[PDB]
Amino acid sequence: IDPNEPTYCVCHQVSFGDMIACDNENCQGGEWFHYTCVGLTPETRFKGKWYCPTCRLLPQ
Amino acid sequence: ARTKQTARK
Ligand SMILES: [Zn+2]
Ligand SMILES: [Zn+2]
Repeated sequence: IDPNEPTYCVCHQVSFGDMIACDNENCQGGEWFHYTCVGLTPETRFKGKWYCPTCRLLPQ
Repeated sequence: ARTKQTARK
């Protein structure tokens, strides 16, 4: 792991596996999320709406 | 949602 490789997700780790992007362009929760960290089944698509654990609790 | 598969397991 190169120290320059960006980290992501709730877990603050580099990219690995399947990842999903928070729909919020201004996401402050980690932008991209490893499927396992967010309860998604590996090697599946996710066609519809998805917010990360932070953005899904933000007031609208 | 946008999803991706990355090389690293
Ligand atoms: Zn993670
Ligand atoms: Zn978010």
